[PDB]
Amino acid sequence: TICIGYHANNSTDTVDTVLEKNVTVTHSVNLLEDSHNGKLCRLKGIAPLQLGKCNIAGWILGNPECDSLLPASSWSYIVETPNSKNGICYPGDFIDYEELREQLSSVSSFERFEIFPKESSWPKHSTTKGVTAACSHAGKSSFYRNLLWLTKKEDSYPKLSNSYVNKKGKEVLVLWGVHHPSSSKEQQTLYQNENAYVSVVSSNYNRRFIPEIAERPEVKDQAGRINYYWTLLEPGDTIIFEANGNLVAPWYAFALSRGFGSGIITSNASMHECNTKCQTPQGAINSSLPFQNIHPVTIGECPKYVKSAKLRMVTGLRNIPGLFGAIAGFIEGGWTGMIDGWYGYHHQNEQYAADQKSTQNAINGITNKVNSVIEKMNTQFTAVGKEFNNLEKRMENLNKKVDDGFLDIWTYNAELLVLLENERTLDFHDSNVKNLYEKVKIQLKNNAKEIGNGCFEFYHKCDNECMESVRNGTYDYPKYS
Amino acid sequence: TICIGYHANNSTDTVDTVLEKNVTVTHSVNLLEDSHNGKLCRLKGIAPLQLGKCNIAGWILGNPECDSLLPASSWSYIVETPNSKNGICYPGDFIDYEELREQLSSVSSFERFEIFPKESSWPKHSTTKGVTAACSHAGKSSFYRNLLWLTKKEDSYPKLSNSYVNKKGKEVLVLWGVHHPSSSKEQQTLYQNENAYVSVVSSNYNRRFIPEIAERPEVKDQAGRINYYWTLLEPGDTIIFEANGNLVAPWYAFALSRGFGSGIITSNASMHECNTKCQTPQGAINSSLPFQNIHPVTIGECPKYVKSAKLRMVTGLRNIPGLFGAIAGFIEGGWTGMIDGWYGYHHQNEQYAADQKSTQNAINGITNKVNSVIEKMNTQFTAVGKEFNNLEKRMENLNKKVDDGFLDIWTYNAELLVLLENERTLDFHDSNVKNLYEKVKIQLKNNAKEIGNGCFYHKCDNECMESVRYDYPKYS
Amino acid sequence: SDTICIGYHANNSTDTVDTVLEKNVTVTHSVNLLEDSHNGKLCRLKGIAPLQLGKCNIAGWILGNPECDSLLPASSWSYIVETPNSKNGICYPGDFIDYEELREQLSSVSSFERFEIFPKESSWPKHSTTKGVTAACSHAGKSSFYRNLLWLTKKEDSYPKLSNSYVNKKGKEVLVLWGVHHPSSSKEQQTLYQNENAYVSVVSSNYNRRFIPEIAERPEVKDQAGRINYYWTLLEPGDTIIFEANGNLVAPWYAFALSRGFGSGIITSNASMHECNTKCQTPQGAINSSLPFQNIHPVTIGECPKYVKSAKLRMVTGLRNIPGLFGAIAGFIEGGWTGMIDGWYGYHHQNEQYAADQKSTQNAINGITNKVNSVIEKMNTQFTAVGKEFNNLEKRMENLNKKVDDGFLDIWTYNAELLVLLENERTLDFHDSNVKNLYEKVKIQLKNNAKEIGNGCFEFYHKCDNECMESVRNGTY
Ligand SMILES: *[C@@H]1O[C@H](CO)[C@@H](O[C@@H]2O[C@H](CO)[C@@H](O[C@@H]3O[C@H](CO)[C@@H](O)[C@H](O[C@H]4O[C@H](CO)[C@@H](O)[C@H](O)[C@@H]4O)[C@@H]3O)[C@H](O)[C@H]2NC(C)=O)[C@H](O)[C@H]1NC(C)=O
Ligand SMILES: *[C@@H]1O[C@H](CO)[C@@H](O)[C@H](O)[C@H]1NC(C)=O
Ligand SMILES: *[C@@H]1O[C@H](CO)[C@@H](O)[C@H](O)[C@H]1NC(C)=O
Ligand SMILES: *[C@@H]1O[C@H](CO)[C@@H](O)[C@H](O)[C@H]1NC(C)=O
Ligand SMILES: *[C@@H]1O[C@H](CO)[C@@H](O)[C@H](O)[C@H]1NC(C)=O
Ligand SMILES: *[C@@H]1O[C@H](CO)[C@@H](O)[C@H](O)[C@H]1NC(C)=O
Ligand SMILES: *[C@@H]1O[C@H](CO)[C@@H](O)[C@H](O)[C@H]1NC(C)=O
Ligand SMILES: *[C@@H]1O[C@H](CO)[C@@H](O)[C@H](O)[C@H]1NC(C)=O
Ligand SMILES: *[C@@H]1O[C@H](CO)[C@@H](O)[C@H](O)[C@H]1NC(C)=O
Ligand SMILES: *[C@@H]1O[C@H](CO)[C@@H](O)[C@H](O)[C@H]1NC(C)=O
Ligand SMILES: *[C@@H]1O[C@H](CO)[C@@H](O)[C@H](O)[C@H]1NC(C)=O
Ligand SMILES: [K+]
Ligand code: NA
Repeated sequence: TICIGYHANNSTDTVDTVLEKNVTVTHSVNLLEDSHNGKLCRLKGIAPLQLGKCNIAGWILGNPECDSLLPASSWSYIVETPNSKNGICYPGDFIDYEELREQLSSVSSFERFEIFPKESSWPKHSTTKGVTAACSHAGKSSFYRNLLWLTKKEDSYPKLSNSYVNKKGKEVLVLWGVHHPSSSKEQQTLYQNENAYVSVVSSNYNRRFIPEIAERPEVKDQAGRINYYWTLLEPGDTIIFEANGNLVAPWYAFALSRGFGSGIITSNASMHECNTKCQTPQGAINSSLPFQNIHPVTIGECPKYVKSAKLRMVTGLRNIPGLFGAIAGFIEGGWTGMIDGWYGYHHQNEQYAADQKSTQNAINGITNKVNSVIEKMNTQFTAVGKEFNNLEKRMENLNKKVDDGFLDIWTYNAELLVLLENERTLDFHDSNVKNLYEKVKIQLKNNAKEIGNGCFEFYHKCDNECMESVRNGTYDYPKYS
Repeated sequence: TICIGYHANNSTDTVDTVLEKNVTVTHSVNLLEDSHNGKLCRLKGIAPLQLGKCNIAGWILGNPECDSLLPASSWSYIVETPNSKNGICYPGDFIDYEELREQLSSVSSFERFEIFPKESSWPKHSTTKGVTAACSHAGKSSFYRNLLWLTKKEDSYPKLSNSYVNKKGKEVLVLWGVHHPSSSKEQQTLYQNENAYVSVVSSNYNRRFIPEIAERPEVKDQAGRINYYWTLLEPGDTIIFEANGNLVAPWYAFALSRGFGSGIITSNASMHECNTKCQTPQGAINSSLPFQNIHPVTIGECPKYVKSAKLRMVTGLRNIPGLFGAIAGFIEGGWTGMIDGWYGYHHQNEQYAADQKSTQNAINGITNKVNSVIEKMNTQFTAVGKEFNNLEKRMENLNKKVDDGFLDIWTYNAELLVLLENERTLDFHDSNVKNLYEKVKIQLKNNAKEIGNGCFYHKCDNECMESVRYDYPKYS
Repeated sequence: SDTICIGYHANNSTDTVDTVLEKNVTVTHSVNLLEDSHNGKLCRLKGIAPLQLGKCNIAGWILGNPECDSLLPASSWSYIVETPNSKNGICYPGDFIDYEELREQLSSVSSFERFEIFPKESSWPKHSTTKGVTAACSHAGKSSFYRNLLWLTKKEDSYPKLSNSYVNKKGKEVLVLWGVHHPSSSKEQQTLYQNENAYVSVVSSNYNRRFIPEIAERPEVKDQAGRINYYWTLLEPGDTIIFEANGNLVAPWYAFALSRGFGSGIITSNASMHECNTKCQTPQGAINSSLPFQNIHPVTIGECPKYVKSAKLRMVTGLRNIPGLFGAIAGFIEGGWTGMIDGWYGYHHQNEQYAADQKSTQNAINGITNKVNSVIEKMNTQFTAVGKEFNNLEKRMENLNKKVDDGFLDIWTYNAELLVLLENERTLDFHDSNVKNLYEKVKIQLKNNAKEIGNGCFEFYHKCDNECMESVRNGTY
């Protein structure tokens, strides 16, 4: 008596299918990465720039609270934290701030340099009194490290004129401010001239600022305001500053080097000496799976983020220790006793064997099925959040509509692919067992009684020799009938 | 003679499959909601705010045509109509109007309050002559209810300085205007001083305005212009207004409560005393279907909008009153006489029965298949159109490219899924019938003749026919 | 020794497709879904030629930059072509305010009429109209200027308050351009416009802007320390625009009455114009295809297949070519019959004296015809989709626009490549099914009268001639 049957094991792997959920299967692959090291890591060997208690504004202006960032020159990405609260210390408006954050997100390294050396650039103006209790440091009134708040020298503020020629071979980021006093008494005290102007021109930047005197609510005990400005000076170009008051002059500028794959993320994780190909605000990922459910914000080469809790793909068959009627059908159960293949035979004679041809073709096909569908899935490169000022609610909502829309498409695509192809993987195995069985019934013909549960009760007695004949596809029906 | 066959009924339900269109099937479910009550309803018990003939500007400024909106304090969504034509009655520019619309789209309730009480805040200026024929009410010249057009008092306009401290614990929306007269005679008549300014400053707002005198084409017979401005004053912050002319001063402001799920829609439907979980400009939807084709604009929890006319999913089989060769194959037709199941047996002996095991496993799987794909579809929360001014065409087109891209993908996903899985569901039934038949062929073996159309050498009564549903040797 | 056999088609095809279980599967018949061929040329759309800006860009064309004189008599087009040499824009340095928006507005203009809105010869009697030239806009070795603007200057040391209005009686929206000049010095301001403090005012019923010229020492661009800010507005039909100035006005000279169409746009291409008509135009060349997908270029004009990032989308229709789930094809029926030319599934007889089965074969064609059609319909054609432009303070919006384009393209490429992978398996299964059903159809007829070898052949236990073979194939046995 020869029987035909399929594999069973001690596996608890569950997948879901179109017709049935919580289907226990013999073998499966996880497609969804849910593990991370909970740390900030280097990316391709380059550590990120950690702004800590500072935000982008405080770093680029040189807020005294951020002095430890002053020597930073190259990074792989930028990390803000939940306590990145130090930006502008003196009240005002940072014009096109979010655009500057976008500019700095593709900066891989920069050279901070003294664009107008303090001790020699301003002989006719005071360079020593531009400090405020709003930018305190070490118990004293102080000021930004990258700006120089010029004031009158000996009751005079002559027309100032200073130029810089960009000989760096790179774009130079130039920052300045215009100070808006709270009274004309303050205007006279700081700059002498009551009717001031500031002009900033380059070959592609051209703005004139007229300071406004006004009574304002005090912010950090300050009724004045500084508006902060920035521009990118192209290589070879000149930028010209002219003023008779109220100029918060550039002191340090940045020659920028552009790179690929950087971005600004907000994380509470701590920096460790790890190296990763993929970084999230939650931690680093080490995986080749096509999907992750850890965070939508990613730095590097990452799996696509999806809103799923499980994405298990069946590769083996139903674990029983059907569209084609064999598995869980007329062959009621599986054989844990057969460990060496997915499909096989069981011989019971006087004197368990798995079929290698059918099992190796199934193994080949399922491997191509897993590989071919993961291939259609593409690596997620750097994708981060974006910031918008309080008059850009429509754009902010448009950006959120775009990100949520794609995330819903990819989550639907992923969950539905697995659900529908899991059911086709079980039908594939059921088909393989039904084809192996029928190939044995066309080989024995009249020489055996079909019991109907995958077994052929032999009428004659042939020992092991002809039993391998049945399996090998070399069984001689005439000799025994 | 015992036969194996499948169910048929008087159903005309049609589906489309990958290999054949217009396939009549025994049972199906519609996945596409196309019905609505044609009314505006409450959402979670809260009525919408109906602006009627007014648009957002006329309402929030207090255009005299909108007096009936003045007491409105809480709403679930905002309805403009095709006749929402009353906005600014005196001509000019409403600066960052579309942004204000976006801001108000997330307001669930507000408190309208007098930020500068008219009779006590302006002792040195006139509060009684700032009316215009462009904002007529009751046959007389009038003005906005939330603005106060100050003018000179006794031939002088002293420098004015007024401040408001937000003690409301909420953002306060403050609106004001700057008037730009058409001539210097008009400037002197209204404000005396020829060179005027308006300054409005807070802790995070800081703007100064110089009125501009120019000859302009008349709009509503007005050659002057008013620029309307707004800002959100944070809790605890102070806003200071300073001017020596041309100030349309704030009179009423709004303490705002933010909420989730609101929006502004344009509808011609009328309000009724219904409550709904889902509202569109055409009418409210009461459905659990994953899709609708009624409107892309939705308020609440709604089915996903798709551009399809039909999304019917086959649950039963082909209606005959195959991949596996049985249904519409060697079993050429179905049995209307069998009413109690999808697959069953028919006996003709000397002395119709549905199989419960095979039919209930088909029902269990088909139920899971419909439920499993409807879960993959997630409810649509509030999604409404947006507005852009005439220098934001690129942004407007980008918004339209985004909205169109998503709808083309979803319409494709839904239409293709139903098309492919319909063929797949009918194959499932063909497999169940071919598996039912083969289970019988191996039980009867040589004791019966297989006619080959799904259909006894001995004479076997009713008792033994249920045996199969069979001790072959015992009754051989 | 009389045998009917059941088989399937074979031919000499090298057509190859990919399947979810196997790659490089050679099939008998397949259809390409992916247009990769174009003519390499720019062509008319609906018989209307594009506007080739050539060495000029939108700014230089619309202002009338003298390098662009040859575009002046162009009145209608089907789309606008910039080239990689489209570098002539503003010739006098300055800022073209809201330029990208203006490009976006012209993308929808099908034709326009250029006309003297303020005729030079008669609109400015109290001002000079002949001295507003510069070496920055050189023409023919001489100082010249934009063809559509007029640089008004002082007349005999008098530049009086100027005021001119235009009432749009054209029935279409009118595009009006002007400039405001910002001189380098206080002397330049007096030398050109006399009055020290000047202003420009431009008001319509929906437009109200004022300009105050700013004098500042500036780096020279094209030998000019001054700057001009260029401006534009659309005057609605019946609306009136009014210019008032006391200097610094670069006045509108020619304006444009626009006709809006559908489906135009601006593309960058380096292909040459050729005398051809096309429903579909891309920067690389024109497409003539009914296929649903193309991989030529994402920019298109007209009605085009949808762009995907794919190198091959071939969809099997015929059979596995051998000269499955169901066990017949490449199963117990091991190989195919090149000798059965007129059908997908048929019979072979060995009598004493190949045949296609019409019924099962013509049903499989109808099914396969319907599958490929049903899939092509779900795909919709690409209407005009073009790139957008953004100035240097719109980097976030530029990226957001790219995240959108990149997002959709990835999704449609995934959709097309997964649809063909998965449905190619289903089609091969379908063919293994049709063969098996036919082979079991024959088996149930013969029952006891024939021995089943198991390779699709039935050796009939009686004698069976050409008449009895037709019985088996006809089903009349
Ligand atoms: C748009 O279409 C035109 C049409 O052909 C196309 O033109 C090509 O331009 C390139 C570059 O401008 C040409 O290139 C050269 O070929 C000559 C021989 O004719 C060489 O001598 C040149 O070499 C010199 O210069 C280099 C730069 O310094 C040096 O590195 C080099 O050692 C040489 O000194 C140069 O290779 C080319 O001839 C034409 N034509 C063709 C058919 O290529 C243009 O490129 C297209 N534009 C775009 C943006 O695609
Ligand atoms: C489960 O199977 C693995 C591999 O056969 C074996 O190493 C392990 O001991 C088994 N455990 C149990 C509890 O059966
Ligand atoms: C799923 O099946 C497992 C067997 O692997 C069982 O232990 C578990 O309770 C089941 N859970 C559900 C939710 O069906
Ligand atoms: C971030 O980590 C620090 C370290 O303990 C802790 O003070 C803070 O609560 C954390 N914040 C969040 C949001 O996890
Ligand atoms: C990532 O995981 C693999 C899994 O075996 C491991 O071999 C490899 O060392 C891991 N990489 C890092 C950087 O830890
Ligand atoms: C069709 O059959 C259903 C069975 O539920 C019955 O209710 C209905 O009345 C029938 N149609 C007609 C026209 O009688
Ligand atoms: C669908 O079939 C019915 C009858 O089978 C027919 O009356 C109807 O016209 C068909 N539908 C279409 C759109 O042709
Ligand atoms: C709404 O639908 C529910 C079921 O979801 C139904 O019970 C109820 O009658 C319907 N009511 C209205 C007003 O449509
Ligand atoms: C197959 O034979 C036909 C018959 O002439 C021929 O036209 C065709 O080119 C051949 N196949 C290939 C790939 O050339
Ligand atoms: C694919 O199969 C063809 C036969 O049709 C063969 O010539 C070729 O080398 C194979 N491999 C490819 C195309 O990479
Ligand atoms: C497009 O291709 C068809 C197919 O040969 C051809 O007949 C037609 O002339 C072509 N049309 C153009 C405009 O090239
Ligand atoms: K800002
Ligand atoms: Na506006």
